[PDB]
Amino acid sequence: GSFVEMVDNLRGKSGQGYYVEMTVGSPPQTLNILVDTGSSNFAVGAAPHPFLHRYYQRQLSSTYRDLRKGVYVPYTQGKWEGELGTDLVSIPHGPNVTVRANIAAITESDKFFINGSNWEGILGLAYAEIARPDDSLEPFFDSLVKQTHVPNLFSLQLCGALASVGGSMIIGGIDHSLYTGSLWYTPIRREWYYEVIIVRVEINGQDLKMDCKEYNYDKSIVDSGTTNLRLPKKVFEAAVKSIKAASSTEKFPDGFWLGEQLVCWQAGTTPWNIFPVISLYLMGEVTNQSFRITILPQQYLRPVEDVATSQDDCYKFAISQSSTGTVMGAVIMEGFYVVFDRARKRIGFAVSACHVHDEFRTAAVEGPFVTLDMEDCGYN
Ligand SMILES: C[C@@]1(c2cc(CNC3(C(F)(F)F)CC3)c(F)cc2F)CCSC(N)=N1
Repeated sequence: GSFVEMVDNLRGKSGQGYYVEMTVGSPPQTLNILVDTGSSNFAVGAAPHPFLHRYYQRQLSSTYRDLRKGVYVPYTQGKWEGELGTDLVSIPHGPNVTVRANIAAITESDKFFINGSNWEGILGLAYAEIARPDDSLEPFFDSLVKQTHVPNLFSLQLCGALASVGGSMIIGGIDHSLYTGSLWYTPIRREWYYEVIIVRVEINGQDLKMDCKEYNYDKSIVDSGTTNLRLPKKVFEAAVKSIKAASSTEKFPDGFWLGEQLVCWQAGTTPWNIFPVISLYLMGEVTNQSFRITILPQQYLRPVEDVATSQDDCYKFAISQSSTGTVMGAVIMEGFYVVFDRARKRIGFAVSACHVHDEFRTAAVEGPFVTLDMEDCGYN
């Protein structure tokens, strides 16, 4: 209901992610840690990489235990390698508890840390099934719940605005001051990523009319560690086609839609109203029942601040194609208060009390709707 100590416990800079302060070891070493619902390892810089403000110094911790096992973790765009151990962990602006958790001490990386960012590790909040090297490495939140009385759920309010960003991570509950209206829940299809099922997509109220299975090819997930709304290729093609149409009073280079060039307007003259809203219908809690979440151009047209060769307002098209399914990143989550109700295997959405909107349109969460054959939307 109300967890005042945890409100506003997230920080970041635009495009560089949201982080929470944590301590690791005895005595406690403070580190800023990126909050990532799209992975399941707790991995921290443990060596003086030049990009890092600080790093985990295992030699200073009396409660450090070595698992004597390494882990090599490649991504599409980078990689880290580290040494597994366990140690005492806490969240200063979180529950008043200390737990023994797995920690991967990162000892080598490439294109992982960000030059100029203020975080030096990652907190993977997803499930053991996708932990590296395998699912016997218990994720942080699983340890937290097993070792304490913290309820098995957490919620994220990501507020957006290099400008500073902020938000809240409520550990073990929900703060009803962070949202308006009602929460609506969609089932977690499988506990690996936070996988959900999209059953309908509308641009400005007009249905895309695809076989809904396409929306979830090969999965759809909710991911605080991804900035864009990523869409499967076939779906991205139809969504762009329809967004181009709704916004055809102005024209834009093909490269802009492909995220290959920015687009700029005179400071203060961005044509929000020429861009359509985007609605995702999600599978609901009941047979044949769905609800819809709606986002604005304010969410999927993102300011790019660090353009030294321009003085105008420049923006990046932040919807993009994927070959790993739909990814509801920050473009989606910044419109909503999102509740990761692990105990009940469901994800709640409500309109965020802090989301960015204008005088004509606001983000919305609405239901119930009648949607048939929603089980056919899932990819097997
Ligand atoms: C672990 C990973 C990851 C995320 C970020 C966070 N990416 C950001 C974001 F959080 F803002 F999205 C900084 C740009 C990294 F920095 C490094 C990673 F390996 C892999 C890529 S997608 C994901 N959910 N998690």
